[PDB]
Amino acid sequence: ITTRGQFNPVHDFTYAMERGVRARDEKTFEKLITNPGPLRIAYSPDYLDWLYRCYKAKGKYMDARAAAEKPPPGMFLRPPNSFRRLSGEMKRKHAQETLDEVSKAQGMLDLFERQPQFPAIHIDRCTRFHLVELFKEMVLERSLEAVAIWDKALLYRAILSERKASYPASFRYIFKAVEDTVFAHSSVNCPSLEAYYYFLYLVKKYYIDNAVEAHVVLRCHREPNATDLLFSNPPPKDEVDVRNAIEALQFAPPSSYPPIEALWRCEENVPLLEILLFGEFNLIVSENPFVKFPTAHAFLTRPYSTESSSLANVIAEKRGHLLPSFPMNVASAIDGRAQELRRLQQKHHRDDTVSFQTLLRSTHVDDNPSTFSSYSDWSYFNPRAVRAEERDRLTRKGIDALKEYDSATEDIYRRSFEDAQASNFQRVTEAWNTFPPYLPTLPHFVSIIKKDSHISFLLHVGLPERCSSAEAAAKHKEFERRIYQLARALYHTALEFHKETVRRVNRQKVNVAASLLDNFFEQEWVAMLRESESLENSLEQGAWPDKKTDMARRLGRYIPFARRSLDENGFPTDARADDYARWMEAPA
Amino acid sequence: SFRYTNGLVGALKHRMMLESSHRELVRRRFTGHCRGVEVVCSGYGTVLAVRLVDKTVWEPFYRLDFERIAESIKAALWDATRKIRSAKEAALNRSLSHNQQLRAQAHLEHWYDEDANTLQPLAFEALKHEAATPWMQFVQFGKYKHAAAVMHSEGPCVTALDEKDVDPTSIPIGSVHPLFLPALIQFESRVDNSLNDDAIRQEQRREMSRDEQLFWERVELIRKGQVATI
Amino acid sequence: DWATQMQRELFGETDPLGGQAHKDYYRDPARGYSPQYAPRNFAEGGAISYHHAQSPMEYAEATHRRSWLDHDVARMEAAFQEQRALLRGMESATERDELARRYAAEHHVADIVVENQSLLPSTQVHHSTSTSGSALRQQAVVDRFQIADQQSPLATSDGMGREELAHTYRMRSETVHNDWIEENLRIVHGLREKEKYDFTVLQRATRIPFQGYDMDRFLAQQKGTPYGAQSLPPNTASSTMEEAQRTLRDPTATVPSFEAISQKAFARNTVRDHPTTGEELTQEVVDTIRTSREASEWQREQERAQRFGLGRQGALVQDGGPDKRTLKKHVNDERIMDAMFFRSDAYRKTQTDEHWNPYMRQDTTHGVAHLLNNKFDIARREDRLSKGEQDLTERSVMHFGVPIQQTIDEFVFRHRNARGERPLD
Amino acid sequence: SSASLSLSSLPSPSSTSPFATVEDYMGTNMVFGSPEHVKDSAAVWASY
Amino acid sequence: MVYAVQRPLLFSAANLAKAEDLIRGVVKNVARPFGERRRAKLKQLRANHRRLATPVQGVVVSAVVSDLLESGADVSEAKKAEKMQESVTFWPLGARRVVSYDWPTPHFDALKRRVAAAGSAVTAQSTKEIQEIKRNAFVEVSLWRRVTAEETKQRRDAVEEETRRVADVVRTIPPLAQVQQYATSLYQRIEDAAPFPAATDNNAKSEQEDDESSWEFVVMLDDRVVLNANQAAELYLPYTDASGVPIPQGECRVRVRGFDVDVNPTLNPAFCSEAFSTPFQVFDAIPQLVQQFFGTAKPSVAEVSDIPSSKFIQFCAFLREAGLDVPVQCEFEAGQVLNAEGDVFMEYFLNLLRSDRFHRSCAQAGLTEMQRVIESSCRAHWEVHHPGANEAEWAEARRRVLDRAMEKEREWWFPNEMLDVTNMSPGSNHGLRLPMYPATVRYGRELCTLLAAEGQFDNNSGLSATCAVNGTGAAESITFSTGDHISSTFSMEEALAVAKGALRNAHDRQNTLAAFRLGPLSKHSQVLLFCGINATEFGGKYARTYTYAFEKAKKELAETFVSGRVVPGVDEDELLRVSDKEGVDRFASSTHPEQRKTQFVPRVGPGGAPIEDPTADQKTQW
Amino acid sequence: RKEVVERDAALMKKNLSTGRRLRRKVESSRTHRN
Amino acid sequence: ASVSQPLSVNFQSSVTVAAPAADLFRTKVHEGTGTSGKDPYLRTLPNQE
Amino acid sequence: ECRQFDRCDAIWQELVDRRWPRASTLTAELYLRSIVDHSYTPTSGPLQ
Repeated sequence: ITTRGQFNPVHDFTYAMERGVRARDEKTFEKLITNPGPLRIAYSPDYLDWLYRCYKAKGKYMDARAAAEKPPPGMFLRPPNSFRRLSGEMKRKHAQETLDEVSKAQGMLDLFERQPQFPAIHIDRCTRFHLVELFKEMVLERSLEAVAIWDKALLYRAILSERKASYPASFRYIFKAVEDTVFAHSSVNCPSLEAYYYFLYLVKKYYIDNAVEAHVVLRCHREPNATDLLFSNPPPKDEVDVRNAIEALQFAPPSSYPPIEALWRCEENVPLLEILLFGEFNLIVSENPFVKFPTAHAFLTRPYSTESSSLANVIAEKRGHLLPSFPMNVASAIDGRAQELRRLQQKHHRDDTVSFQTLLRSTHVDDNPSTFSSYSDWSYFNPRAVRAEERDRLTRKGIDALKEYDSATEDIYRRSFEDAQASNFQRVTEAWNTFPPYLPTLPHFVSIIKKDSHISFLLHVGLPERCSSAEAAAKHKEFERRIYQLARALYHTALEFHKETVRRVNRQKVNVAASLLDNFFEQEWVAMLRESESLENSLEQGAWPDKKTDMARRLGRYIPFARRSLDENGFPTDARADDYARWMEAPA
Repeated sequence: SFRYTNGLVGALKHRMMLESSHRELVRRRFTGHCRGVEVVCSGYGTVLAVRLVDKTVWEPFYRLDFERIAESIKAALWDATRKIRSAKEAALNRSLSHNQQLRAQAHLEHWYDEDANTLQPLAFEALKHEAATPWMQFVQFGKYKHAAAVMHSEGPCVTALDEKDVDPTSIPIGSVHPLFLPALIQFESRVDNSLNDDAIRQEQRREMSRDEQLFWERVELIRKGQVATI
Repeated sequence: DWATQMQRELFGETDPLGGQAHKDYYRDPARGYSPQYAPRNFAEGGAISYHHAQSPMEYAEATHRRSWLDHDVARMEAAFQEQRALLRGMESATERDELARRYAAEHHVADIVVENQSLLPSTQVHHSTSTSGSALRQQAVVDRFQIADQQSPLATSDGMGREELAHTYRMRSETVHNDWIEENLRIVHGLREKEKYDFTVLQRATRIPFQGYDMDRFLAQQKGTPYGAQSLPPNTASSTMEEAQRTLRDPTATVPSFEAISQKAFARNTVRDHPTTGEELTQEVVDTIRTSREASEWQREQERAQRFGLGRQGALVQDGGPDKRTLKKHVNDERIMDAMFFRSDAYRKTQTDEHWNPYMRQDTTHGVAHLLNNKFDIARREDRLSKGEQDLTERSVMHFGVPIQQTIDEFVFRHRNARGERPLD
Repeated sequence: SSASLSLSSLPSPSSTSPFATVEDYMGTNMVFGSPEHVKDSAAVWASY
Repeated sequence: MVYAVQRPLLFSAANLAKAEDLIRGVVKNVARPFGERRRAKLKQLRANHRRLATPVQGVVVSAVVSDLLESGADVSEAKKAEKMQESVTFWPLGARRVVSYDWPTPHFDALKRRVAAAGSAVTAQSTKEIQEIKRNAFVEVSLWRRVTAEETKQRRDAVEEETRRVADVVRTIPPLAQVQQYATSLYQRIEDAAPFPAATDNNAKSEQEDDESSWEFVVMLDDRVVLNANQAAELYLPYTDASGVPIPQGECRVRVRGFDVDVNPTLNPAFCSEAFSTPFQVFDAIPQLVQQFFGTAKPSVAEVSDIPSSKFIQFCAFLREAGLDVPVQCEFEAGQVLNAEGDVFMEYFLNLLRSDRFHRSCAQAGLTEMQRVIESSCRAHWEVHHPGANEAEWAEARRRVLDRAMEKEREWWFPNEMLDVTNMSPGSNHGLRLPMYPATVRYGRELCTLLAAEGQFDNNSGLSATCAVNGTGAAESITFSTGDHISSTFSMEEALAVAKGALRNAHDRQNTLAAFRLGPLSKHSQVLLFCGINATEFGGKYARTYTYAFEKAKKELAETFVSGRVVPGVDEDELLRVSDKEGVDRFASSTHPEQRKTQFVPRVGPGGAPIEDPTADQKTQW
Repeated sequence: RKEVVERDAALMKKNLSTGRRLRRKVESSRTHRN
Repeated sequence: ASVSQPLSVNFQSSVTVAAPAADLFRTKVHEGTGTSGKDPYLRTLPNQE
Repeated sequence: ECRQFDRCDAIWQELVDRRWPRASTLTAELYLRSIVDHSYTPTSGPLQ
């Protein structure tokens, strides 16, 4: 389980404390905490204190369990080696195993999304094999443009070389690689210096320091309208001075490029690739970019609605020439309405976003149950943001295991024994004490329509063979679609009948789905009944078995389901026509 | 009084008739016929055979087109299937109509919870009954006398069934309420399918003995309390 | 053009909105807290024109559909990785875009911007100025679930388990049975009768409405349907984002309490003073869950006790018998519950114990089933209700209505001769 | 596992039948209970 | 006393848990010979196909070329013909090697001409075309280890002591004889028919003398290999098969099944092109590696506990040197557990190395982990629909079968919470309650009766037919497939027979589908009722009520056949006998006319009728 | 039955107490997350 | 089509606001609840033909 | 069936008038059962 701003630890303190390593001192804990290979992580002091508290809790708890090894308020212990308690062990163990996976996967993904508590990814003893393996797994894996990666390849180098003063002695360990970078050797080995100089000229011009600006300028730097799109809230320097600067240190875009394979193949590009891992692992800092760039917003991410702020004639075009056009009261009326909407948007443009931030920051400043929170809903931009899906997968995956652990408390624990006797002393009866076999289920409500003679005939016999024509494939996916459309609406009503208005609204869903279905039916049935020009020939009798007369017309007058007064369970209303009409009136 | 036993009498009459319907729809065949096709199927939906007409007048109609051919095949097969389905529904609509106790316990949902998709004979439990061999088609159906007799030696479900097995006022408990067969087995006797009377009465009096000690513990205790507080 | 770049930001492994906060876009828990596009529609005013949820069962079913589709989404991402390989190996800009152009035309992602088709002008100008085509098509955000939501087999199940469904039916029928108890409580109090009597007392001033010369023309100018009477929504006071999000994001705070409490105690962790992780965190989370389950069933026992006055009042051994009690004027009570039940079902063997008397049996007040005794009865019942004819088992009780003359005579009697209505002659 | 082939052999009656799991709500087993399962059973039932 | 209270039900539960296992023993042995016949048959059928298509004569394993370059190794001709490693000699367990094949296949050429027509000018139409070229045929790498007859002889002894056990207990239990017969006949009906254009019988004098040591299935290395330009697939060997048992050392080779969907639909393993490479060994390397890189003694190769985290990166790079695969991510996750001296452990690093946390075969890694939950239901169902199968057949068809059961039987084999029992021993109170079951029987039945199955068939005369047949028997869609010649000209009843085999396989597949779909609930409801009798309406003491009521209902449905089936005596009014009137006068007084009340005061009905003591003049049965 | 409910109340209380921890802030650098 | 809502005049304050029509109530043949015109406090047209 | 027990009596007196065709005994049974079902048909609350 994760929220916007969660600490999921990448540690498995379990196995260290399983084998017996116990941490009490802070320096030993810190050496325990860090990875010694081609990945040297640093965690923010908030998560450092959080993680030391994690080790305190874990060490003291494994102490408690090892001290007990040598229940609910009213759920006891059965003897050991029972099948109940043993498979209860099993369910709890499987739950905790899968959830160690969930937590550590959450740790890894929070770490590699470039989250705040994980402020620095180092690569110290990183052999070129690891450089290329991390590149093709986080940049040549995460990227979409082989030209844009070659853009980043020298844009990031420009930024780091420009601010080689702003990184501590610790981050100085990219500088050797940044400075031994090869330029203008041969064609497909490395890109020239004209590219480096375009990217350095732009960084000197736009004061680019953090990856939140690196990406937005990578998205607006090759558009011709870079002028207004990158137009910073503090406007940048002029070309006529940044150009004498770049000339003292020694614009049009660099198109001449090596292959992108040159970057991860070249034995020379590798100090240029430490830079590329470095700008994505390090250099990436949380800082909102579109207070600085007010125009790259609408292109980078989607625009605002109210920031874009003859409607009658637009609508007359939409409604076409077949409806008589809006006369000279209603044209002005629609126009006044539209201008008023535009005005109210003009008013509630900026306040909307500001209050949206503060609404989503209340549940963040509260040490409180997370009601409004998300997986990634900062008030800033992280272009390395893992999707909601690559989080929700393991989210639900851990949620079900949480249910499974919840489940494993009846196996390992028992109520009192004469309490159990008293429970059994009231025998469960199908006559009175049993819950009804019809269940408000989506299968039950697909079955009622599948119980139909008419729907079943139009799906099996009626609608033509789905396996011959591809148009039959879509026409049958549409039959199943509307059948299921009614099915889920009936399912929802079934579930939420007692709810005074929710029942009525889901009954509206029912009436809309079933109206679509019965219109479908009254046309896709007279279609199958118009397929009788195959049999209206001089095979005048064809003695017994005709399909329409009456293998298909025998089934009689059809009952549409927008009208079929169906009750709560999915069977016709025991209540009368009046009562059911009132019960199922509009939410209006 | 005895509303429990009365509703139980009713539910057992209902289920007796429904199992009579089960084996009645077993001991028969059903036939669909939509264009030239004669699809004979079991009581469990298995296709027994697919024939044409003796004079085959639909032959100027099929000319072999294969499209109308498959159409009419599936159409007559569905015809035989809906035959079976409406027969399983009718064998239920008769039972509920002629049950005097399920009609005194007036409910609409009675006519609706059971349908040919849920009454005992079903088309996906077909194989384990049809492709069963004599002894097992005796023991499924709960005929252990005949099962022992055959042990002392397609879809052929019609082997084990005879007209005595379709009179519901004879078929035993495990088959009458199959939702509870593994729990009524312990009162299903082995030699004869009749009720295991020693089983039922012995179980009852074991539970009655137990409850008697339970009761006298409580008289002892509540009297101790009456003496203590009074 | 729009779907082209939409698919282009799909193909990326980046967040289609970078995860940064955006106002016009919602994080719908149904979609899994995905960036759903939902501007505020100020033709209504302030209301964020979004699916405002109404019950956590839509969250339950969105999670189930999501797990069911997740298989397809792994396939989508598998194909998307090679398509991005192609989009990378392409060096030409316009053809590099052309690929995703035709591939979105293939994955049919142009039909997922749900455009409005309502040729009524009022709702047309409602939608097409805030949520227009040039708004949705332009600003749309598509996740890696929407393309599988086109190409996928249809579901036939739900995310509800066995204990879940049993408990949910427990809640639904306990609430309906309680409400039933309540509307019969206002009956045994006589409050529905006071409601009806107030009806006719209020009827003592209501003038007969003037229904216009050409009564169809009257109603026509009423609905605004003749040419030149077209009507717009009355512009109501437009509230702020502050109230729009509080009325939409809390309905989604009524997501099922398992998901809710599990996420919520978990988000108490990292910011708590005793923040753990692992088993010692899973245990506390499921522990809060179990305690809430028990205490909530407890609180609903108590709301039953209050709503129907259940529970003994005073002491048990009051010097005047154990059951000593007081009845309050129009206040629900436990003796009253016991009494309206002992009054209806006194020695009931079944609901039709007194259905021996004919004019006791035929009564169709609390339903019609008991008089539909065979399948033909209910068959003609439903065919008749489909064709709309007055239900034939409905006519089993003869309800001689109220005579037009009685209603008119009563009206004249209340209104003291309809002096305003007679003809001046 | 590649490490815990023996450390994964849990005491579990190898069956598909769920009748190798019959026991009371005390999880005790006097018939077909393991030698130590019946031990646990005698101990806890004797103690109650 | 508790032993004796527990005996009556626990002795019977023991009888049951014994007899269920006996039946499993019977059926598990009688399922074998059908598997044996299918195996030899589908081997004959492969001897039949190899005489039509162009096979892979050369399947060649090589070590992976250094995917990197040198400081001056340009893009021009980094594929020179010297470093090519024309074959191999070995492949340690945790190693990566690139496998290639000989395939002059028409689709390979439709790939090659388009790959060599245009180069650096890659266009959208070229890519959209070339992906469909690479999509009509796939290559299946299989790494099989040899086996000497010394293991086959003990295996013979293993299956023969099973047969002796089963035939002793079948001799003892006469039920088990008919059970053996029905299981054989059931398997004979269910078997997915393979009447093919039969092949050339192995002539007794031209025999392939393979009695020394045959080839043997352990692990498939990849299932769906795509067409490449280099004609290659960089496969790594999973430490432990998808079975839990690690792969011990032993000689192996790669057989590449060439599947051409242009000639092979439905992926029958008889219609494909197979191969055989150089025989080579595989082994474990880590015990020898921790030794070579540390200089520790020969017997105490388990002495090494934690990895000093300064020589440990060189440890991994010397792993890569000596010939294995070492991922940085595996290394990094190991690097979250450190020693008191900061050192990564051996028991954690090696665990992740030999595990499927990160790097697996693309065969399992292609199958969704969502499907790695259902590979316990799809597997067993397919092991019924294909009798007595080994792991060989199962792995070969794993991908296609799981894919089809996801694409067209999705709800069938997806997990359903109402319909799964995620624990075996505690479900008997956990999952299925005493009131909640008779809605679960109905729920399962409604699920299966909503659902259907696809089933195909062919008489092998030129026409096949496939059906979507439901749990009702009525079909949804039938297809006659006359993809054979124009001279087919099937008869009327012959077409009906093609369709009849189609319908029959569709119905039988649906039966086995649904049987597995609803097995577990049936089984655990069985124990819940079979030993929860002490809580049911008809158990313990109230069984002498439920059975008595079943007898009264027997007698009463007897009387409906006499009285014509109208509502019989509601208050026992059609009975001639008062002693046989089981309904009595439940009133405080009988001679007092006031005290006959159901409530405290005499009630009246519509209009005021005295309703407590109904007289026969107000009562009508109308 | 009435003391188990007090135990459950104690459990939920020890869960929802959630005393606060102190949160530190780090000086921002336009280039690195200090 | 009106409510029992209270208006501060001595006539319309005598009618207490009635909690709405019961959601799932099975009402009689002659009496409705009074939410609409088609569902009035006393249905007027008979069920005769 | 439609409980039109006014049209029932209308056609019964129609037939007493037109003694052609003669009313079969089934028709007499029909009408009498109509009148008895109708005389059991119960009125409303304001009439009861």
